[PDB]
Amino acid sequence: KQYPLNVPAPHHFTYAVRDLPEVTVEQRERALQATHYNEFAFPSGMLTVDMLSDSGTTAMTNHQWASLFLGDEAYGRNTGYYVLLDTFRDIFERGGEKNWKKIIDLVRTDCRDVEKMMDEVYLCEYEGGLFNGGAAQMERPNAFIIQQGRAAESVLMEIVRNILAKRHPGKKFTIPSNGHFDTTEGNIKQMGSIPRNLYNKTLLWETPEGGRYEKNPFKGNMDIEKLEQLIQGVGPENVPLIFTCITNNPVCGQAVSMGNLKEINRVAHKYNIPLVFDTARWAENAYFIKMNEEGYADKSIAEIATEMFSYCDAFTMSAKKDGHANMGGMLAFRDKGLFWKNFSDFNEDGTVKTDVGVLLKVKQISCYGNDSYGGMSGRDIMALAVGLYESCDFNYMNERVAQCNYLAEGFYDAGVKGVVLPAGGHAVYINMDEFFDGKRGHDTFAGEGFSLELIRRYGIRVSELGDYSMEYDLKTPEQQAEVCNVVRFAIDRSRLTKEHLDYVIAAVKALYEDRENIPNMRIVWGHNLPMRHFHAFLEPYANE
Amino acid sequence: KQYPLNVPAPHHFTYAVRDLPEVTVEQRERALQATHYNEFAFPSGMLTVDMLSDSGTTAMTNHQWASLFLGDEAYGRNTGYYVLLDTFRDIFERGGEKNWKKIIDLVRTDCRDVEKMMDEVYLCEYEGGLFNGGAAQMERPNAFIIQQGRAAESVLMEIVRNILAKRHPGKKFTIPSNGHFDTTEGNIKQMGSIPRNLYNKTLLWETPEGGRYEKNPFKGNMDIEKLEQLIQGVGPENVPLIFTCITNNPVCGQAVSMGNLKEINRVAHKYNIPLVFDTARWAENAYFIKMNEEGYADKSIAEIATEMFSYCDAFTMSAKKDGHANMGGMLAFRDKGLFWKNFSDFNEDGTVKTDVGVLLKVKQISCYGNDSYGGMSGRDIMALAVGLYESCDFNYMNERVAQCNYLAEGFYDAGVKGVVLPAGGHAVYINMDEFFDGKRGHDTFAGEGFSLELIRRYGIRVSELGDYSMEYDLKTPEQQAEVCNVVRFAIDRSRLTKEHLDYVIAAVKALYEDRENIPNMRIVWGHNLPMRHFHAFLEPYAN
Amino acid sequence: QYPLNVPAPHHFTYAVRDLPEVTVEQRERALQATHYNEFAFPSGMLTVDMLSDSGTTAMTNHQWASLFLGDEAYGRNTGYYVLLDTFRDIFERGGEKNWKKIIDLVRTDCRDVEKMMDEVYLCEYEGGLFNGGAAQMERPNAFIIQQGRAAESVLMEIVRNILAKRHPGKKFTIPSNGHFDTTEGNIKQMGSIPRNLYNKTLLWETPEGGRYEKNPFKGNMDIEKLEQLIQGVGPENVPLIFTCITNNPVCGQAVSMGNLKEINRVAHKYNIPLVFDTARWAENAYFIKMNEEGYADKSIAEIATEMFSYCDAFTMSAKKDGHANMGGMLAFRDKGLFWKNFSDFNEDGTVKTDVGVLLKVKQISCYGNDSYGGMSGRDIMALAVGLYESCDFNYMNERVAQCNYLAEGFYDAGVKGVVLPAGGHAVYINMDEFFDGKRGHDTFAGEGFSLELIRRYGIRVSELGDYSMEYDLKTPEQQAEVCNVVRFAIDRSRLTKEHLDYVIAAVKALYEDRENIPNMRIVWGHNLPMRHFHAFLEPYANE
Amino acid sequence: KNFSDFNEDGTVKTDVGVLLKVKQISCYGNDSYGGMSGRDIMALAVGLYES
Ligand SMILES: Cc1ncc(COP(=O)(O)O)c(/C=N/[C@@H](C[C@@]2(Cl)C(=O)Nc3ccccc32)C(=O)O)c1O
Ligand SMILES: Cc1ncc(COP(=O)(O)O)c(/C=N/[C@@H](C[C@@]2(Cl)C(=O)Nc3ccccc32)C(=O)O)c1O
Ligand SMILES: Cc1ncc(COP(=O)(O)O)c(/C=N/[C@@H](C[C@@]2(Cl)C(=O)Nc3ccccc32)C(=O)O)c1O
Repeated sequence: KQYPLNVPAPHHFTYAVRDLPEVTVEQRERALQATHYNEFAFPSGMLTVDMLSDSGTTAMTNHQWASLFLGDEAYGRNTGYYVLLDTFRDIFERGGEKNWKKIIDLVRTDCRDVEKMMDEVYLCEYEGGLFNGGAAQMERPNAFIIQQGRAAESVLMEIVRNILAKRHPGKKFTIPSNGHFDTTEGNIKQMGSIPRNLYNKTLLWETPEGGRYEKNPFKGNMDIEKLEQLIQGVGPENVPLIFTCITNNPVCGQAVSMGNLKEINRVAHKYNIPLVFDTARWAENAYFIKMNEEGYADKSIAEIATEMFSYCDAFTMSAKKDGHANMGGMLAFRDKGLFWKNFSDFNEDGTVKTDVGVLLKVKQISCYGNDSYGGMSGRDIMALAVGLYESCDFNYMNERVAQCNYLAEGFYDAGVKGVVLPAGGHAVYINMDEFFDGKRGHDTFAGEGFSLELIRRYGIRVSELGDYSMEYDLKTPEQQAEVCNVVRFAIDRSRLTKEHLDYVIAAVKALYEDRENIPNMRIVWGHNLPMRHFHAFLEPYANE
Repeated sequence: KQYPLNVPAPHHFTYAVRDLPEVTVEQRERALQATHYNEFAFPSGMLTVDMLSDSGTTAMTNHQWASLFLGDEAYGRNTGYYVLLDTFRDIFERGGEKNWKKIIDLVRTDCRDVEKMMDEVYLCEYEGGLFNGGAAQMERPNAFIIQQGRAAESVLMEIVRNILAKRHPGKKFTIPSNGHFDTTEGNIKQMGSIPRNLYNKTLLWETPEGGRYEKNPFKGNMDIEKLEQLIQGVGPENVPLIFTCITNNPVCGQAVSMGNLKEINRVAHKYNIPLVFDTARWAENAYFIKMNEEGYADKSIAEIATEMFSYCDAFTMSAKKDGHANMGGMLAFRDKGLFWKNFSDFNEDGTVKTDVGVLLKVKQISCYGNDSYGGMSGRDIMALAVGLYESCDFNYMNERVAQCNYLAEGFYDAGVKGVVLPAGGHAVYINMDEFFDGKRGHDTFAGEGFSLELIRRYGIRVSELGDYSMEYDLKTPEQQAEVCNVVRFAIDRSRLTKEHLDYVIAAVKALYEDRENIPNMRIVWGHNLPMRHFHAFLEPYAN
Repeated sequence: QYPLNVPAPHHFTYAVRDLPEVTVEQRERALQATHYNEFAFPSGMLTVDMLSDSGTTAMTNHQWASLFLGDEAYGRNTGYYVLLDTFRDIFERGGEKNWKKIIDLVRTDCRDVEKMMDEVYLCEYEGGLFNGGAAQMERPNAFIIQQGRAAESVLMEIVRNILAKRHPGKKFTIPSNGHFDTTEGNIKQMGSIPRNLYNKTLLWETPEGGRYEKNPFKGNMDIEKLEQLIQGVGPENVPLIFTCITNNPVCGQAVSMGNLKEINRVAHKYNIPLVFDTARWAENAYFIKMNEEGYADKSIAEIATEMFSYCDAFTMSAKKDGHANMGGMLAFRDKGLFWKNFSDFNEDGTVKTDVGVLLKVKQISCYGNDSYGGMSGRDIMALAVGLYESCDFNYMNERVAQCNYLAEGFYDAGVKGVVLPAGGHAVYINMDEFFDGKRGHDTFAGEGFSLELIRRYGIRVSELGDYSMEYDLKTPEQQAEVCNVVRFAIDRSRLTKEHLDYVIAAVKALYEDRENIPNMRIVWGHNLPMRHFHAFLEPYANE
Repeated sequence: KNFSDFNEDGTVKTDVGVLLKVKQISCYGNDSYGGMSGRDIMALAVGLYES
């Protein structure tokens, strides 16, 4: 029996609330100058809608809050370490809710059977996949809990550099990807390697009839020709790792398809090159696949998640995104997989001599913390495990992405030009070139003035992720052609509602209609710093 | 500098979230019949939008959740006892934020000066108002913490009934109000007393041009003429108390102006009749006064709240409403005021013989709990104190009532017949005589069939507060003329967003366009029970 | 007054957690299944876990209340300002009388935005350890980070890059009163040479009765040895001088203020920046206040500001004396000695490369934004509350009393090798005096002691002797500073006398059976950096 | 049996349970929570197992 309506039934409600401050325009002018016009230095408690980053900003579910009280703060082998690892196993290896072990439920039900705990939690042995356990994790470490994504990439990048520097001193390598985001690209350039972003920058800027594609075209896909012309061009022996980002955050958070991941796997393994996933927004990407890629409409997000991860030899993850949590990170690689083969040292008789996993662990434990908590508190570790399961839920993710489509189609319906469609899984992007109608030069940095104008006028903070923040003027010509000149409106998970989005639409429309009066922005300090958009001082000036 | 927009800035955001269930129509229909078609017995774990009641259903603020951990669970004199009493003093006696002592901040800042805590919290003396403190509260007790409003009313009504029985055995008294609710009225008929609702039932149904009153007309006001005509018709000696509800919950949660309060106070004290306020929705009312009544536009909720309460001799409050909380109640009377003079007994020389405040305290402690917690946990007492300060915040209350305005205008702009206007401060009401175009009877109980259809089809729960749940059939002809045949959509404080509201608007519009399909309901068990909507069994037949 | 021999209690249990019911055989199985690595043993199976006091604290109710005030914004969450200014209060403002406690504005829910800009967001501070506002942007000298090893690792990395693009090849020496295995491991992995300069003869001294009259401050750095090594190796080859308070390597032993002053003078004598590791500052301050002359009237907070005046830079693991489960901090004096030696300047004289900026680029690219530095927003708030709790004399006086009670319980029970007096966080036993000379350095019998505590009694402790400090992997000079002790670290606020009585009895029994404690053989990872977190062991009987 | 009233044929006329429920609901709270907060209910349920 059906009683349909032209509006959907909500699937969550506000469990607890938090008030927003009352701030004048004039007060936000004082704070802007007082902080050198750096978005990252503007006070949070002076804002009305904060869309700076979806990283760590989530509103937890009531079950996550409950779980804080189940966290274990012991220094060695706190119980959440086992629970976290087997939650990764559940979502990314087991394949389907019907296959989950959900040992988190032994902690949630206050199990007091020590024997059962031993046999199903503490002493379980796993080998052969992304997450060893028991003595196998001790003998062949391959999973590394850490505070966040950049810490996971940096522990990884350092090890790779050390090893490469020993085997090929003074040689620099090219590490391509579909989209290296500022953290990853900056940590790469800092290691000495050359990053490259291979995608179809042409499809990116097409917008569909009526404003809404009928199917999502997966604009985050890696161009497979470009990837193989790059490998044959510079030499495969010069390409030590291949990266893929899911979803593609640099390329306007656009989805990446399962067939695309299968191609990257083919090309990469063709040349014996380990393939590393950046999987911060794994669950948004799984959702786009289910909703758009033929054959995947009746598989679950948990199913698609395991399948996507079958194609990688390693991955880095900031769980502060689709962990639906406020902290967490993870680095893992296939047990005795392609990444472990190339980067370990072997004896003549075939036995391992230097395990890359041991080198990684040594760095983890000297720079971040014991492997059992990775620089997280015990309670954050339990809330993260719960949060990762929440991201598997269709109705939650359906509403999470419905919010992005609403903001983008709002920007469109209101006559804002240069709105990238469809929306990414976490954010809506605006092409600043089409926005100012090509009346500003790549060194105007007007996209930065647009962002500071949102703050000054409306208490809305966004993130310029184009020429200025991607360091257009400090890159090579090929890298310059790979820059998307876009401003980003990121949507915190579970924290905002239609009323926040309607106000942002109204305010963007107003700023559009007054775009001539948006200033340009001049760097007055830090123009050359690594990842300068976190450090540099700015100064506005009018256009001429 | 101003940068105007045609959309208001948001004033809060979601701190934490809870998921709603995935439920079929077949599943809800199965549960409706397993539970005899009583909406209070329907499992809330199966609802999509629950609008049964705003009482206790609030999403707390994060500062309230923090206060929980500051709660003191001791049996005698928990610190929360003092904090809560003095929070009542700040809001209802001290006249404005600038006059608040906010001793809750000594708890919040972990003050460890025993001397300072002694002088500013534990040992303070207060007398002469609604909340005695220290030795005064022991000698002349006049404030009683208790877990909710119906408990606050019951203690008062029992002690009033006992005093009236011993002094006037056999006399049946009349007690008027602008509107007594099902619990209040039911608790008064259970004494054997005659409750009466004196309001302008004609003003009530007036729909305004366009559906937007330029100013709130205060349809909750008591009819002063009708009040005098009742005091003189029954004789002052037969009116031992005068009640006044703010907002007027029974009369479509309609606003009550401050001039009205001044008048009721005058008429009452002309006859030496103590005036008791039901103040569950004080802060929504203070907002309506500020936004609509001449000369108060520049006054804060908190100022207006002190001024309202100055016109009363006692009050009962269910703090589960405008206390932004999930539990809490309060009963108080002015120290040595008119309520204490007419209900205490004195010696020949005029000193007190039997103190009515002691008679309520003995009842409080023997049936509810010690006067330092009154049936509440210690953490709930702290969270209540924080919550009552939050209800004074203009922007919070301005956005709370906006939701109700939004939902009623939604109903109107969709062409549903019977939307009372303006909306309540907590709920929107629909007149079911106007919904069905006069095509259903007072015994068809079509209002219950509507509320239950909302559940079956849409997983929306509402409260029929009309003929059935007000026992129109079990009332005197005089009282049947004051019965409002309306269904109520109550909005939980801070829990719902626009998304929830648009869904309800859509669902009601669809059911309005399917009026004839809404079955009738026939009570099959109960009917002659006090407050029978909370327990009666029901069954549907076609019209 | 009415004295009693029994002290009065100064805290109680706010909430409880149950412990597991486990058998010897279950524990023996888990030990074999986890290679006999004490860090791989499941905490879920333990009765009393004394592996580490770091991050294992039971928070106060006010800290738990704190968690709900944490701000999870990416850019400049409010907790960033509150935490910085808590460091200013405790470590720069010289006593409670001069604190600002801006955390109280958060805890009382300040909604006056101008007040918040002028007292929190836009404050300017320069000239000390914690710049604020544009100063902290222009000359960054404070860095929030998840824990101490991340702090020292960001220092030591930046120093290494400088000392190499300046003195290529050269290998420098970094003295300290006692570098911990974390600091030493990181120094050694940087290429430099750690060295710990203290009086090992004093350390083993016993007081007649097992109770000293005044703490002899055996963690003090040997003033003579320091100038001998600086003159020996040459000033230009000592780039930094560390100092640990309390001295964790040297049995968590207290360090006097006089000694900090002396180390200050010798260090500027040759223009060497002085760098304090202050993980356990509060207990060191408490040892000063009770033992040095003319400090008995000074409170913890005054002594903490004073101690900190003598450093040019500090690293801190707030997971210890911050009464918290996560948190670290790196800081240095604004335009101070450390900033002068390690920045690069123009001929004009302006800074050319600010060492502060280099540290910030590292922090931001490898840990997290400087506004949260890899911490969640609620852990920032709770850390700020916890640092204030560590200044309270009654807390810190019951905390250290649990160590005295444990060491003196061992002594009273005939156990031999108990270092004295107890440290501020733990009790240390010398394994040589324990086994009465009858075990060799290569026997690792201390690790057999620790593992046997697990097997029979569910007690986990840590070996910090010739196995974990890597005796056989060090120069002989380094080998003589190695302390052969097993540590009993006492979690802050988590345990009670009942737990200690049981560890006391369990150690007495296992001392009386020390003839039967196995020796430990490293089967794998004998050479790994910080091998006690990695290595595999196997038990073997003693011959 | 003792405190309810019964009809001639044998069936209940005045059920004592119903009388107790009317008093519960008019003086303390709905039977669903009886004057307790929702969270106090759940923590009580956990508490009783613990005992
Ligand atoms: C694909 C991908 N890979 C790795 C990481 C690092 O993970 P982690 O260490 O932070 O947890 C991220 C994190 N992205 C963030 C947060 C942050 Cl500073 C940032 O990192 N870049 C940036 C740009 C503009 C505003 C704010 C930010 C975001 O999307 O806004 C990522 O998107
Ligand atoms: C003005 C006023 N004064 C005192 C009290 C007593 O307070 P308390 O004991 O419950 O805390 C209340 C109670 N209000 C509730 C709950 C309840 Cl059963 C009811 O009483 N009437 C009603 C109508 C429809 C659905 C459910 C209900 C509510 O408004 O929905 C009140 O409205
Ligand atoms: C003076 C000083 N400087 C830096 C740090 C690092 O701080 P952080 O990064 O861990 O937060 C510490 C902390 N020491 C800890 C943690 C640790 Cl691994 C250890 O170092 N030795 C050991 C032995 C058994 C269990 C755990 C441990 C402790 O002894 O309890 C310190 O005392």
